[PDB]
Amino acid sequence: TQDLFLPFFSNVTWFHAIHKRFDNPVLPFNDGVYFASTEKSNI
Amino acid sequence: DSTECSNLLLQYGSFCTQLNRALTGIAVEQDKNTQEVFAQVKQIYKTPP
Ligand SMILES: *[C@@H]1O[C@H](CO)[C@@H](O)[C@H](O)[C@H]1NC(C)=O
Repeated sequence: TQDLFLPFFSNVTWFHAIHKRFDNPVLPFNDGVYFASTEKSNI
Repeated sequence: DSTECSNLLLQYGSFCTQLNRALTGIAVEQDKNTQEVFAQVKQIYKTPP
């Protein structure tokens, strides 16, 4: 099937949440976005 | 040079793929004919003076 997909072996920008600077960028949404969250304490 | 090359290819590519497989099999067959008629004996011998 041909559709919107995440290409394999793609470079995915990884954004942290804590450094004592807390920053969350306004990332552009183009053609759908895959978002991965790997934490245990529902931040 | 179509814009929607992906859509037309996804719809109709297996037909052309099987036809190209058949024609490639024909070409390999012709190579088999050339090998059959010209490589009956593979012992290459030195050309005598
Ligand atoms: C990954 O990053 C490099 C730059 O660091 C880039 O040249 C390459 O296109 C990217 N490729 C992948 C693996 O998505």
